Amino acid sequence: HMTSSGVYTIAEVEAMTGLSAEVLRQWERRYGFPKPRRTPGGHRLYSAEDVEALKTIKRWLEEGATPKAAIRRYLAQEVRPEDLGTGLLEALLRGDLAGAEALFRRGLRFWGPEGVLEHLLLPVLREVGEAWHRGEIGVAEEHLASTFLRARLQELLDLAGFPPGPPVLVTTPPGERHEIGAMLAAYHLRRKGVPALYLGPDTPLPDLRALARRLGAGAVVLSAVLSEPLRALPDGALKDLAPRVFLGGQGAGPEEARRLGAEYMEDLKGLAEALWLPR
Amino acid sequence: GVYTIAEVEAMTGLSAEVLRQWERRYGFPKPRRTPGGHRLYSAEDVEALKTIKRWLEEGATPKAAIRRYLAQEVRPEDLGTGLLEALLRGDLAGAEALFRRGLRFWGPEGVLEHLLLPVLREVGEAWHRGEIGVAEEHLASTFLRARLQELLDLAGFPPGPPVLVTTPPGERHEIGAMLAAYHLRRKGVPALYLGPDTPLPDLRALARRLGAGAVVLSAVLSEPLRALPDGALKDLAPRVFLGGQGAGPEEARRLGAEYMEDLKGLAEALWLPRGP
Amino acid sequence: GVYTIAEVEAMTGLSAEVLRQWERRYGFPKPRRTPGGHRLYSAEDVEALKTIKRWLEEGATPKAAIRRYLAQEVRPEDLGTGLLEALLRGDLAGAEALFRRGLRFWGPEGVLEHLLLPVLREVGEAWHRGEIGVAEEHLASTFLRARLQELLDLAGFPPGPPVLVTTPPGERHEIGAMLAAYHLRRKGVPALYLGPDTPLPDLRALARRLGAGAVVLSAVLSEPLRALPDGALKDLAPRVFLGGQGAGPEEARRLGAEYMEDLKGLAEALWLP
Amino acid sequence: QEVRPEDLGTGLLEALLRGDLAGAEALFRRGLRFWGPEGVLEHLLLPVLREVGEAWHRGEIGVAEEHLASTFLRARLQELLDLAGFPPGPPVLVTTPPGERHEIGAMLAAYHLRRKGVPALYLGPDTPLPDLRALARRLGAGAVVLSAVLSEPLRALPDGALKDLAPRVFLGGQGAGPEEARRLGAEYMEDLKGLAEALWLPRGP
DNA sequence: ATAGGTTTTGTCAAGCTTTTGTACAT
DNA sequence: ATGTACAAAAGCTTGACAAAACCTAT
Ligand code: B12
Ligand code: B12
Ligand code: B12
Ligand code: B12
Ligand SMILES: C[C@H]1O[C@@H](n2cnc3c(N)ncnc32)[C@H](O)[C@@H]1O
Ligand SMILES: C[C@H]1O[C@@H](n2cnc3c(N)ncnc32)[C@H](O)[C@@H]1O
Ligand SMILES: C[C@H]1O[C@@H](n2cnc3c(N)ncnc32)[C@H](O)[C@@H]1O
Ligand SMILES: C[C@H]1O[C@@H](n2cnc3c(N)ncnc32)[C@H](O)[C@@H]1O
Repeated sequence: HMTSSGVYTIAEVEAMTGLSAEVLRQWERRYGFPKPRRTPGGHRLYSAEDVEALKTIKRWLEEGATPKAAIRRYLAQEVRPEDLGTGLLEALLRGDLAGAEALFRRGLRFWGPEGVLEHLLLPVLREVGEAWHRGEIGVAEEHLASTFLRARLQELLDLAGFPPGPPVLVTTPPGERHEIGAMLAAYHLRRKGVPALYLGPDTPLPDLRALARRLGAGAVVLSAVLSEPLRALPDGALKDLAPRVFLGGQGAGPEEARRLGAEYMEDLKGLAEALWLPR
Repeated sequence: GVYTIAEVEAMTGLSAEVLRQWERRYGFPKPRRTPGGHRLYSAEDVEALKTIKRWLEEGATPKAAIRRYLAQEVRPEDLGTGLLEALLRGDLAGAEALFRRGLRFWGPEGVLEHLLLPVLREVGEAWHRGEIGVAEEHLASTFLRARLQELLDLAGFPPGPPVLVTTPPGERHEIGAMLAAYHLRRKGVPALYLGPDTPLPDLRALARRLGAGAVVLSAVLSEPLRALPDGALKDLAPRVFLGGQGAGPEEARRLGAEYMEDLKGLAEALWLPRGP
Repeated sequence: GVYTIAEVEAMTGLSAEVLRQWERRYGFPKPRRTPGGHRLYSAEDVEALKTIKRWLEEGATPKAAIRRYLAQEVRPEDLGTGLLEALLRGDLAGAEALFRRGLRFWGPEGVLEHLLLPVLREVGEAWHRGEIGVAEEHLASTFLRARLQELLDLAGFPPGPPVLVTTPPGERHEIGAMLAAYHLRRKGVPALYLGPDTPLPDLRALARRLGAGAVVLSAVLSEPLRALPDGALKDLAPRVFLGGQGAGPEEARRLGAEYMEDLKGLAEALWLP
Repeated sequence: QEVRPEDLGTGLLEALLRGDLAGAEALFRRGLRFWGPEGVLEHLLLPVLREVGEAWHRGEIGVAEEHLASTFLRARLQELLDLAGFPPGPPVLVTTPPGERHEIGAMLAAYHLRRKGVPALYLGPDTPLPDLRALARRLGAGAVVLSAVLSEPLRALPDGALKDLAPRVFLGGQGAGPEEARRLGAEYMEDLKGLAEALWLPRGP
C-alpha cells in the first residue's frame, strides 16, 4: 500500500517467507541484507518491501541458486535509494567504471535529471572531499571519481536544449578551479530554456567582459567554491561584466557579493527565475 | 456504539487487565472516561482489537502490532489533486517534480497505487462528467505513461525464457499491461512488454519462437473479450493469464485463460503451477 | 552482476565443466571471483554465452566463436542491423546497450536520423514482406518509442506559451509527432506532446485555454487527412503546421495549414514569420 | 550546406567563436562520420586546438574565447572515450605530471589505449606522484601513462622520480623528450599509435 | 571425469537483554 | 481502579560445526 518501509517481527517473516528466524539473522551477518530498522531496545523491525523481497529470493534458491549470489543479483536490480551513494563510490574506488556508469543510470531513471544531481552526484562529491580530508583516500582516487562524475554531468548538459538568442556566460572567478558548481548552474539554466554558454573554469575578468560585450550576453554567472579567489578581487570588480551578474557557491556570501558588485543567489533553482524578473 | 471494559473483553478475547496496560504503555486504545473513571471503548476500537488479536495469534508482538495498525493515516492526499491540477495547466516541469516526491516517499510500487492509478481514474471520470475534454486527458495520460515506462526500464531485465505482456485485439488501454509487466520485472521475471493490441496468431507465433513461458493479457474493456471465440487464448503459451477491469473469472474460463484478481499475486502464480 | 556456475548450466545448457575450461584456454568468460575463489558471472556474460551456443549449433568452433564475439567492433552501419536482430530475439538488455552506443556516436539528433528512423522503416517493410509478424513489430516499436520519450524528458521544458503537438484523428502513428516535439524542445520551445489521435474541437478548446502559440500535427497516413473537410485546421491555433509522409503541400493548403518538409526547419519557422 | 574537408577546421572554430554550440556540434558529427573516430581527432580536434592557442598568442582572441572552444572539444572527446569499450583486467592509469593542467593530451592517450582493448583509467590532470604510486599499487595497475605538454613541470621533478610508479612508465607530449625521459626513469613515446602496441613488447625491443 | 582440498551454508548452543502477560498491593 | 512489580516468553550476539557445493589438477 502506501508505506513500503514499515515494521514487522522476525516471527511474522518466518511464517510468511518460510525461512526460519535463525537464517534471517545469519544473512544479515554475512551479507548485510536484509538490514531492518532496530528498536531502541535492540529488536528488529522488517519492512514490507523487505518481506516481498525475501519471498522472491526463496524462489531463486528453490530454482537452483546460492544465497550469496541470489542476494547480490537482487541488490543490483532493486537497490536501496540511499545505498546508491555508497555503492557508486565503492565502485569508483575499485576502478569499475562500467559498474559505476550502470549505477548512475539507475539513479537517473529514479530521481530524474535534476533529482540525480542533488541526491547522488552532489553527496558523493562532498563525501569524496571529506574522505580525502580524513586521509581515507588519496588525491589520485579523488581524481578518478571527480572526472567520472564531471563526464556524466556534461552528458546531461549536452542532452538539454540549447535555444537561440542572447547567451548567458557561465564560468568561475580567476583562481577557482572547481568547475562542477558552474556546470550545475549552466545545466539548470538550459533546463529552463536559457542559452547558457559554459566556458569552463578560471576566466580572467577583462577577457570575460570583452566576450560578454561581443556576444551581447544578457548575463554572467560565476560559481565560487573557495572564498580566497573572491577576497583577492578588488571592490566592484564584477560590476561591469554584463547587464546582470550573479554569484553563488559555498565560497560566496551576500556580504561579499555586495562588495564585488554582484547579485547573491542562494540556490540553483531560483537562479533561472531571477533572470526573467528585473533587479 | 460504546462498550464497557468487560464487553470488549468478550468480543475480542483479551482480558481487561491487558487493555489497561496497552493504554498505559503504547497509547491504544484510548477510551473515554466517566467522572468516576470508568472506561468506555468505542466501536472503532472493538473491531481494531479484533484485528490485533488475529495478528498476535499469527505470531506478532503488541508493540509492533499496534504500531503496524497505526498505518491507518493516509498518505499525502493533496498530491493526487495537485498533480492533476499541474497537468491541466500544462506545467510538465511542476508535474514531474510532484511525481518525484511521491516516488521517494511511498516508493516504486506505492506511487503507482496511491498516485498513478487514482489520477488516471479521476481523469476518466472528469472527462465523463464533461469537466475536461479529450485533449486534456491525452496530455495527462501520455505524461503518466512516460513515468511508468521510466520505472519499467529502471527495473532489471533477467535472462531466461521471456514472459510476453500485451492486450487483446481491439483493446487500446495499455497502462494496465505496463503495470503487470512492471510487477513481474520487480520479481525477477523477464517480462517483455509488447505494447497494446496484438493479433492472436502473431502472438502465438512469437511466443513459440522465443520459447516464452507465459503470456499475460490486460483487458480494461469487456467488449474486446466478448468478441473472441471460446478457447481463443488456450494455446498461446504454456500458461495464459487474463486480468483487468474488463475481465472476469467466468469470461476467463470460457476463453481458456487463468483469471488473476490482483497484480501482486501474479508473479507468485507464474512460479508454481496452478490447478484447474 | 553476480550469478552462480550452476545457474549458468541451467540457463545456457552448457555444463559447468565446460565453462571452467573455456576460461582456462581462452580467458573468456572471466567473471568476478569470490574471496574464496568461487565464480560470480554477470548478466552480460549470461546473454553472451547464450549467443555463442547458437553459433556452435549453427556450425562453428568454440575457438573462433568466442574470438568473433570478443573483437566485434560493430561498424556504424551494422548498428541498425544489430539493433533489429537484438530486438527480434527478445534481447532488450542488448538492444538498450546498442542504442546507447549509437547515442554517443551520432549524438541526440544524429541517433534518431541514422538509427531510430531507419530501423522503424525496415521493420514496416519486413512486416510487409512477411518476414516478421505484427507481434515482433510491436516489441520493436514499443522499445524505440521508450528511448525517444527518454530523450524528450531529458530535453529542457522552458516556461511561456506552449506548443501543442499531436496527430490528426484516425492517425495512430505517434512517433512522428514525438520527433517534432523533440526538435522543438531542443530549440527551447515548450512543446507539449499530447499523444496521438486528438479530436479537433477538443484540440482547439485546449489551445485556447492554455494560450498555445501553435499546433503541430504529424500525419503518416494520408486517409485521415482526406477524411477532413476544407479549412478544418484553420482556427485551431494562431499558427498550424502539418508534416509527415501522409501530408503534402497541396493537401495542407486545402486544410488551412502550413506545410513543413523537414523537422529541422520547423523550430526556425516558429519565429521568423 | 555541406562544407569542404579542410573548411571544417575553419568552420568549426568560427562557429565556436560566435557561440553557436548547436552548429559546432553538428559540424563535428560530420567530421566524425567522414574520417572516423581516430581520424577526426587528428584532422579536426588537434588542428583546431593548436590554432586556438596560436590565435590567442597573436592576440586575435581572448582567454574566454579559448575556454569556450577548449571545453567544447573536451566534451566531444570524453564522449568518444565513453563510447569505447572498457575491458576487465589490470587497469592502466593515465594522467599528467603535477603542475601540468593540459589534460587533453592525456585523454587522447587513454582513448587510443581503449580502442586497442586496454583498460585505460583516465584520472584527470595534475596528480601527485606519491598518491599515483599508491593507487597503482592498490589497483595492481600494469602501467602508468603521463602526458606532458609543458616542459617546466618535468624540469621541476628530481632524477628517477617516475621510476617506481608502476611496472612500466610511459611519458610523451610536446613538453617531453627522450633525454628528459631517461633522466626521470620513464620510457619515451613519440606517437600515440605506437603506445598501445608498446604494451605488448617488453622494454627496448 | 575421477579425486582431493577448500569455501560456503544451514543449523544449533550458551549467556544475557528486552518485552509482555499476569498479578500484587492500595 | 489506577498503578507498580515480577516472572515468563521471545530476541539478540558470539561462536562453532557438519554437510553441500565448488575449485583446481592429473
Ligand atoms: C573535485 C574537487 C576538487 C578538484 C576540482 C575538479 C573540477 N574540475 O572541478 C580539484 C582536484 C582541482 C580540487 C582542488 C582543490 N581543492 Co577541492 N574539492 C573537490 C570536491 C571533492 C568537490 C568539488 C565540487 O565541485 N563539489 C560539488 C559542488 C557543486 O558543491 P557545492 O559547492 O557545495 O554546491 C552547492 C551550492 O553551493 C550550489 N552552488 C554551487 N555553485 C553555485 C553557483 C551558483 C551561481 C549558485 C546560485 C549556487 C551554487 O550548488 C550546490 C547545491 O547543492 C570538494 C568537496 C566539497 N566538500 O565540496 C573539494 C573541496 C572544495 N576542495 C578543497 C581544497 C582544499 C582544494 C585545494 C585547495 C587542494 C589543494 N591544496 O590543491 C585545491 C584548490 C584548487 C583551486 N585553486 O581552486 C576543500 C575546500 C576547503 C576550503 N573551502 O577552505 C574541499 C571542500 C574539500 C574538503 N576539505 O572537504 N578540488
Ligand atoms: C487513458 C484512457 C484512455 C486512453 C488510453 C491510453 C493508453 N495508451 O493506454 C485512450 C484515449 C486511448 C482511451 C480510449 C478509450 N476509452 Co478510455 N480511459 C482511459 C482512462 C482515463 C485510464 C485507463 C487506464 O489505463 N487506467 C489505469 C488502469 C491500470 O486501471 P484499472 O484498469 O482499474 O487497473 C487495476 C486492476 O484492474 C488491475 N489490472 C489492470 N490490468 C491488469 C492486468 C492483469 C494481468 C491483472 C492481474 C490485473 C490488472 O490493475 C489495477 C490495480 O489497481 C480510463 C479511466 C478508468 N476509470 O480506468 C478510461 C476508460 C477506461 N476509457 C473508457 C472509454 C469509454 C474509452 C473509449 C471507448 C472512448 C472512445 N469512444 O473513444 C476508447 C476505447 C478505445 C479502445 N478501442 O480500446 C471508459 C470505459 C467505459 C466502459 N468500460 O464501458 C473509462 C473507464 C472512462 C470512464 N468512462 O470512466 N482511453
Ligand atoms: C510502428 C508502426 C505502426 C504502429 C504505430 C505505433 C505508434 N504508437 O506510433 C501501429 C502498430 C499502431 C501501426 C498501425 C498501422 N499502420 Co503502421 N507502421 C509503423 C512503422 C513500422 C513505423 C511508423 C513510424 O512512426 N515511423 C517513423 C516516422 C517518424 O517516419 P516518417 O513518417 O517517414 O517521418 C519522417 C518525415 O516524414 C518527418 N515527419 C514525420 N512526422 C512529421 C511531422 C512534422 C510536423 C514534420 C515537419 C515532418 C514529419 O520526420 C521523419 C524524418 O525522417 C511504419 C513503417 C514506415 N515505413 O513508416 C508502418 C506504416 C506507417 N504503417 C502502415 C500501415 C499499413 C498501418 C495500418 C493501416 C496497418 C493495419 N491495417 O492495422 C495501421 C494504421 C493505424 C491507424 N489507424 O493509424 C504502412 C503505411 C502504408 C500506407 N501509407 O498506405 C507503413 C508505411 C508500413 C509499410 N507497409 O511499409 N503502425
Ligand atoms: C587548451 C589550452 C590550455 C587550457 C587547458 C585545458 C585543459 N583542461 O586541458 C588552459 C586554459 C588551462 C591552459 C593553460 C595554460 N597554457 Co595552454 N594551451 C591550450 C591549447 C590551446 C591546447 C592544449 C591541448 O591540449 N592541445 C592538444 C594536445 C593533445 O596537442 P599536442 O600536445 O601537440 O599533442 C600531440 C603530441 O604531442 C601527442 N602527445 C600529447 N600527449 C601525449 C601523451 C603521450 C603518452 C604520447 C605518447 C604522446 C602525446 O599527441 C598529439 C598528436 O598530434 C594549447 C595550444 C597548443 N599549441 O598546444 C595551449 C598551450 C599549450 N598553452 C600554453 C600556455 C602558455 C599556457 C599557460 C602557461 C598560460 C598561462 N600563463 O596561464 C597555462 C599553463 C597552465 C599549467 N600550469 O599547466 C602555450 C605553451 C607555451 C610553452 N610550451 O612554453 C600553448 C602552446 C599556447 C601557445 N602559446 O601557442 N592552456
Ligand atoms: C579538493 C581536492 O584537491 C585534491 N588535491 C589536493 N592536493 C592536490 C594537489 N597538490 N594537486 C592536485 N590535486 C590536489 C584532493 O584530491 C582533494 O580531494
Ligand atoms: C477513455 C478516454 O478516451 C478519450 N476519447 C474519447 N473519445 C475519443 C476519440 N474519439 N478519440 C480519441 N480519444 C477519445 C477520452 O479522453 C477519455 O478520457
Ligand atoms: C504498421 C504496422 O501495423 C501493424 N499491424 C497490422 N495489422 C494490425 C492489426 N490488425 N492490429 C495491430 N497492429 C497491426 C503491423 O505490425 C505493421 O508493422
Ligand atoms: C594556453 C591557454 O591558457 C589561457 N590562459 C592564459 N592566461 C590565463 C589565465 N591567467 N587564466 C586562465 N587561462 C589563461 C589562454 O586562453 C591560452 O589559450
